[PDB]
Amino acid sequence: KCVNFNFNGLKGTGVLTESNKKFLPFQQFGRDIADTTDAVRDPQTLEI
Amino acid sequence: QVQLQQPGAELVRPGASVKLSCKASGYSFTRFWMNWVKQRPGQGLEWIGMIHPSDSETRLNQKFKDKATLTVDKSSTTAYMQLSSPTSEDSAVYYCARKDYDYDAWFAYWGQGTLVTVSAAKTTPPSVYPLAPGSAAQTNSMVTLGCLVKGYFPEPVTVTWNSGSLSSGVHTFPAVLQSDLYTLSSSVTVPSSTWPSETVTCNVAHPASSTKVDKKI
Amino acid sequence: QCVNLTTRTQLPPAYTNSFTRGVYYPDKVFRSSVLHSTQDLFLPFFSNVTWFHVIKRFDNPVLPFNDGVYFASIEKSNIIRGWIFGTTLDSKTQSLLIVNNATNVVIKVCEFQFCNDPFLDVYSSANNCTFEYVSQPFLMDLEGKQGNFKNLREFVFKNIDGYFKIYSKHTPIDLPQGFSALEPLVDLPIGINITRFQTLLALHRSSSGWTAGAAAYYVGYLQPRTFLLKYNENGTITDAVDCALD
Repeated sequence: KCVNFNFNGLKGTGVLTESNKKFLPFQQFGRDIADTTDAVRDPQTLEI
Repeated sequence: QVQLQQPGAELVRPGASVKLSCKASGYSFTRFWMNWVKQRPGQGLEWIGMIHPSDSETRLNQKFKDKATLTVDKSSTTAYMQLSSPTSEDSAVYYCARKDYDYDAWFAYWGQGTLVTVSAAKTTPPSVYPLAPGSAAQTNSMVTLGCLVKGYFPEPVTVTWNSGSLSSGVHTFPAVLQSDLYTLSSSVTVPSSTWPSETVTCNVAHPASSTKVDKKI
Repeated sequence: QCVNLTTRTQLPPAYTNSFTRGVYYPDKVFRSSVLHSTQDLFLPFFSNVTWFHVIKRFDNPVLPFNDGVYFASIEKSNIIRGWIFGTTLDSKTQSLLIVNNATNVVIKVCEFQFCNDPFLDVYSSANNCTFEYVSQPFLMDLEGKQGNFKNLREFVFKNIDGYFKIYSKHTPIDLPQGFSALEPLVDLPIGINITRFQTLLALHRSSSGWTAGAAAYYVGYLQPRTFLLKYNENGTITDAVDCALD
């Protein structure tokens, strides 16, 4: 669903989808080719 | 304690429309999504649809397009499901479930269940007759008694033993459809000290017609 | 403890090149199939690091710490059990110390009184402790072995704005070439300046008659140079390009 995001102080607008890519366990978030946030880790438990 | 509430049974003819109620309490109504689960016996579970209640936006199955219509009520915190022209294969057991979203979507809570029987028949009050052996060969130390419940519609019917006094040693049997009517029997085994002391009666409560029949054995 | 070994002799500061090595993950942000330019203090490519070998030949120099160093240590019997960081090497100022008792890694910042050449079989007394750290449990062996070297360990110890960051990657393989990247491990907000460092060596015997095995380690220096990194779909850096070298 398109909703407002606030993730650990970082904001955004979009949808939440599954992640098929292997990521670092220490990764807070990541960026796309446009250098904006395409992927985020949950702060409470480690989930992407 | 969040608990979803549904009515027990609904009766509808084919070609008409039926409406169901799922009542949510203990949690805010616009913070979750509502899922509808169809259970036909022997086939397994089937998935009807999923609706965001705040935006009133629906996600439906491809086979189930135009059969179901999902609407919500934000004031009463109650989700609805409206079916359009059900068939004989559409008689099933309907559930509603709250989906708590953290990573994977599980099914956290469930409703009480609703059995919808689709047919053109009319609601018949039950005819309850007692079943007694009438004699004894004195080969057993316990007494077996029974009741006979026939001529009713729709199923299920509530059959209790002495208004729910005996919770042990009872058997509940399924109904058999014959000529738009249902027939089920039940049995009990009581010891020989109880049977002259207490009188076993047939207490049958029909929830559809609101008729309670008390017949003593 | 205070009495040093009598078997230590003087060895030369030979030199060994570092081909592509010294490249780590500059951030934790995942990027896919792009070219990114990062300005941070790195190792210059095709430079020289000073060749150190401990085998009755012992080498423990004292080298200054300006901005950052890279430690590439090629071991078998795991001789280096720790490191001593600090400035004036006495109890007047604050120092940083890594203590590995082989159950875990204990890193504390206290007032550290030092020996002139402290050995392992590191301090007389300690107080005024501003920092304590307890790592994950593991198990290692102090048994001395001599022969070929089957693994490679590379350490990144840097000071950026008071923060002390540790980057490490372990891979199996006197310095074979190649290219790899170093995953993050732990970041320590210390905030204490460090002007010098020295190498701790764990010993064994069948500090007087204690001896050691055979291992080598390398010490690099860091300069402000910009690299271009290659990112695949999995986020592993396969290439590094130094701009002003060629």
